[PDB]
Amino acid sequence: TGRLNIAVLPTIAPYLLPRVFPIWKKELAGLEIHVSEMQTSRCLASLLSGEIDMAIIASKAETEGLEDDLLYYEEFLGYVSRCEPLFEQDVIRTTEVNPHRLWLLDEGHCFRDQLVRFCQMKGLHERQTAYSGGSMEAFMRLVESGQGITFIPQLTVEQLSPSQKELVRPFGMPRPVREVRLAVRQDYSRRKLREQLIGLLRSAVPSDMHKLQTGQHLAH
Amino acid sequence: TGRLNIAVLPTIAPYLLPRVFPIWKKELAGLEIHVSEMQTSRCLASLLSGEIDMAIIASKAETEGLEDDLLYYEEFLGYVSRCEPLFEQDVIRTTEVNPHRLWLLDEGHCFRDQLVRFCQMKGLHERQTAYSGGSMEAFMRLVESGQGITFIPQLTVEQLSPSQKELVRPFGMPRPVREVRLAVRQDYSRRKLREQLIGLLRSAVPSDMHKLQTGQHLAH
Repeated sequence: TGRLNIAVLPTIAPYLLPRVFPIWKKELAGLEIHVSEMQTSRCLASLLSGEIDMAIIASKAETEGLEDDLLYYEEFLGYVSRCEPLFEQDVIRTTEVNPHRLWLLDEGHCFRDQLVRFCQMKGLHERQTAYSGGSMEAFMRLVESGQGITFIPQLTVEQLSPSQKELVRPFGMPRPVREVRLAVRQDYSRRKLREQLIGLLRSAVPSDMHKLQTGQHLAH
Repeated sequence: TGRLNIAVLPTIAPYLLPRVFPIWKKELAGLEIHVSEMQTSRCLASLLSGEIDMAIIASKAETEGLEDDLLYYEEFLGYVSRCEPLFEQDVIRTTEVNPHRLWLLDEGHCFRDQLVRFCQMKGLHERQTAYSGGSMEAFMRLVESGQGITFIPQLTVEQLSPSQKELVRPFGMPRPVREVRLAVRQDYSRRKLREQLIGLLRSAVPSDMHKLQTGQHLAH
């Protein structure tokens, strides 16, 4: 028996957890699991201090005292409003992405400038309404309403309605991907549970995602 | 026309902003606007600190130095999975809400335990997975995968697909609502702008939401 305190990114929680919860019930029976959503900073801080046992993140921790393991890769996809000129195109054209109509998550897209081609593109901050601290939910709602463009995680596609799927435009190759990883402290003394968790989370997604597929590139 | 810093709760943003942005662009041309999503605690402190000028919250500030104006009332609705006993019912029923399969938002549903019935319901924590500080999006996805019950704000409905609309269950009267309000420093110096934002934000939602209708009760 025992208890497990695990954090999860807001840009992962909605897409991954629906898949994992049923799997935990059957495999992790006898264990009380406390799930919490945090952004990366909180995750790394909580891991170190011992506030949480594990953290599901979208990047390497690269933090003294912590370590992480690959769970799966996940492509970023264009979510393009029906009002954008780019809607008539089949793929996202970097050079046609209008900086003034782009919604970027500070940490979802621009954690250490991951999608740098957009995070640091000229004209980005030139618009009436600046949006900071925004959520994927908000951004998608905006796009669906005909305002702008944003980027959504592959795992969310199967959750999308027929109408929503129409807004999806993948990238031209190479396609941007983030890495979803399970982070802990180096001295984490539950190696067997850790091992079990890694397996369960990885089994929560299609195996194809376990490895970088030709045509995909880790966004840096 | 100047700069305006305005914060909005994560539980309101995705539902209100797509409505207002189109309005602000026409009516507030020339004014620089910086929107950021914040929780109620940060909104209040940021108002008192000057970091932000306005905050769209879901409660009365009830804080020395701050005041606020009503924008509109918004119903909480049941969001029930197809697997749940309640699914065959027409409306949410206190007694028949299984605390072990309920997803509640820290501030979204239990700000000062606004929804006391559920926020303080026996067994709410008797589960395998305690979900801390989850997002509305995550809870909605969990419900859509046949996992549990949550409550969502009325303004979300119009955004839902047909399928998602099948999961909606209204409360029996009195139906619980929250109040969405605009909060400012009592000494805020831009009065005309304040009055303009109050009118504009109220024009962003159906006028029937401006007042508390029959069968509705301000949750507390």
